[PDB]
Amino acid sequence: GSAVPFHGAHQAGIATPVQDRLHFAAFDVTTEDRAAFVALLKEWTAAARRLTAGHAVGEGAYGGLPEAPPDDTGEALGLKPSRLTLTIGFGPSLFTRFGLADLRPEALADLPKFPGDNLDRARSGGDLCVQACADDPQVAVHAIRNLARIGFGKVVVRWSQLGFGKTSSTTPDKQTPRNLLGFKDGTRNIAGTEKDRLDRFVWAAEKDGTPWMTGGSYLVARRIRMHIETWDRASLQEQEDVFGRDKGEGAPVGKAKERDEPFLKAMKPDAHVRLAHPDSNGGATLLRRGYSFTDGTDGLGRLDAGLFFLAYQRDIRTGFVPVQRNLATDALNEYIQHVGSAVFAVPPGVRDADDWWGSTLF
Amino acid sequence: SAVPFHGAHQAGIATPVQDRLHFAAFDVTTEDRAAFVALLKEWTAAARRLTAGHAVGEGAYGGLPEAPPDDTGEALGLKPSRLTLTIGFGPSLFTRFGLADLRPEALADLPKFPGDNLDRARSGGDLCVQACADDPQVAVHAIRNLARIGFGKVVVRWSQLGFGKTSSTTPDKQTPRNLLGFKDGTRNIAGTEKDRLDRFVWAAEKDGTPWMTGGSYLVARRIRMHIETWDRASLQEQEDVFGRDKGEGAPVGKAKERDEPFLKAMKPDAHVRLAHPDSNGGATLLRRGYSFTDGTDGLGRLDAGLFFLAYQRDIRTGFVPVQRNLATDALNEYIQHVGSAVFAVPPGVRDADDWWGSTLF
Ligand code: HEM
Ligand code: HEM
Repeated sequence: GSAVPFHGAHQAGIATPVQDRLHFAAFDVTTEDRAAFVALLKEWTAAARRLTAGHAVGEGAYGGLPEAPPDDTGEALGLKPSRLTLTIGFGPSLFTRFGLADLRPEALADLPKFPGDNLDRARSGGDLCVQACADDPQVAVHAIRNLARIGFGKVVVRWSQLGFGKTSSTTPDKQTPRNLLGFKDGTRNIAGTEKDRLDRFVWAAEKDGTPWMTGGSYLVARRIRMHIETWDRASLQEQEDVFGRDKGEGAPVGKAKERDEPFLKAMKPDAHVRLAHPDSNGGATLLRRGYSFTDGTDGLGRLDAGLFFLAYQRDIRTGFVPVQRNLATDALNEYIQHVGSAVFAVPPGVRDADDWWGSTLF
Repeated sequence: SAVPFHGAHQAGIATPVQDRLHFAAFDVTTEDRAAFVALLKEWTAAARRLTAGHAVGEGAYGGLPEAPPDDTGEALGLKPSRLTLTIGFGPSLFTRFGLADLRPEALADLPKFPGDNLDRARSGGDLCVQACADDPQVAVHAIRNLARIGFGKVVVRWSQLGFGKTSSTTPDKQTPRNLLGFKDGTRNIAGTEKDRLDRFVWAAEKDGTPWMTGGSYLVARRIRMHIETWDRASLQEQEDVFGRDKGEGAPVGKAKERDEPFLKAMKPDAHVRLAHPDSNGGATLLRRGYSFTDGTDGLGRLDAGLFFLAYQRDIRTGFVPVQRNLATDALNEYIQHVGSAVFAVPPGVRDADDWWGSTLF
């Protein structure tokens, strides 16, 4: 129920331990006024300082002038901060505005078309995004709602996604959660304490060639539908072959414990873990931080389930792209379909109370 | 950590309200009464396992490599999480299996109400399963596996996820707030008031339908909120709408949330004044609904609201009169009912040999 510090060299919500709930919103910008947008970024930062500490935005949720609408919408009154983090990112489309063209990072690469892609253009892209994570879904929703409210007339929500439960882990000392296929998801990830691996694989560095991004990261979001009818009639051996780990313990095939190291030669050549593993991709490593979702029925008598996949990396060209290219023959492809996509540059952290989101860009 | 599954009544009505909801309505595809009774028996056996935190059937793993696992496995390593599973029968069920003359008169069709905008695809249903738990994954795993067990005899018609309080961080003494920012539940039937339950919630034998004794009747309404419009309303407009202040939730003119309201100090069309039993001939409801947020719609607005669930001894003397009295509710400016269903919720599963629906079939 505690708070996660908001200030830092990096934004919270990446190496932070993975909270139970997600509310992710992508915003489109609707103002041409650079100064207006900078003022928005500063107002948003002030709101975020309150929200992550469990305080109401502005003058609060009541006790103001009767004839005026309250500053804070109020549905989080009395709740703890609940480990709320708020992480902002900038989409490639943003750099066509406010004369930012020359400032677009090289590592903010557009993704190529991948085989099997069925991307819904409505639930894709976006000028910027805010990832709200908390252990309380009301806390996460209240944050997105109030950021959207403050930005009325300068940004509009393009699409959003709620994740009802995590399918990732940055804390290998706690239980690994399971995705909706029933497998543990997050065993071999980067941990928030492996400072060296975060510097190597996650945080942009000055020498990478975009100085304002130093201390930030790059995010890939992929909305992935799961064919659960198909999966649920597959044999247990089939399910375990697809991944290369057994379902119960989550151990690599042939080994006894979840965290024993995989021996890749023992897995099928098209097993997911075998193809995604750093050793199969020249060392490419990702920080996965995704969440499961279900959005009702599919109108055909079935539950509609999926995984909202989020990966942070130092450079999209050396993280997500090579691994996803190596997944072209993945046995998992039979059971999933990518239906939404977006990339964002996640700027460095807000260094102190006089700093603000995006200060190093603007 | 767990809630007993067996009892005179089904759990999940008078038992403590859990943090999360997964509500599913199903349509029946088989015409074979025997096949359906077999399914109800299999479902009950699975519900016994699920509510105790165990996998269904032979388990999620460790069986024949060439067989699909009995349980889909995404709840392995989780606790029971106070999971309750409550099943109900819709009016349309009674057109099958020769049951037409066993439909309770208290399971009334709802009239059309002013301002209804009901999505047919998210309304109705032959039966429902209300899955409540503190962990949303436990709830979803339950619905997912019951649907799989029933495949070929039932399909999912519509599904709704919801959330209330988060108990790890919030005291249970504390009234949760709905997404309009107001405390919600102050004057409600509590699970501890056994005589109020008997008077207002549980069906009695003399009520006219013996197989329903110890059951109850459920109304579900998916109520969208116009969030962005609400949020532009002055603080005084918001408080006038309900008849309670926003910070403390006290009735107008009083000091404490639990002060009994003075109805004449509220505006004539204030929500509490129109919903209160004194304005409806004593009609009193057990509310057990959940907030929802499904995402944002095509115009960028927040798809959010209250998945309203009311239990009552008779729909004709519970939900209908009160909802009727809300025709002029000042709240109507900010909400819209977009889904609706009613169900007969049968009595409880008495012991290890009983099953869901035994008194009806
Ligand atoms: C529904 C989609 C997916 C599911 C269900 C899934 C599931 C899994 C599972 C069960 C594991 C083994 C446990 C672990 O170490 O985390 C795993 C590992 C991994 N997955 Fe996926 N995955 C999905 C999509 C992806 C995608 C799209 C990528 C990258 C483009 C990816 C990259 C990885 C990586 C890098 C590992 C770690 C392998 C290692 O280093 O040992 N996964 N995934
Ligand atoms: C989004 C829709 C609705 C919202 C936000 C809402 C909210 C509230 C609030 C804030 C209260 C005062 C606190 C409390 O006693 O719980 C209340 C009371 C109540 N509401 Fe609603 N309500 C909604 C719809 C309905 C409907 C559809 C019904 C019945 C058909 C209903 C029946 C009642 C009743 C019976 C009370 C208790 C009044 C009393 O005895 O003091 N509500 N509601």
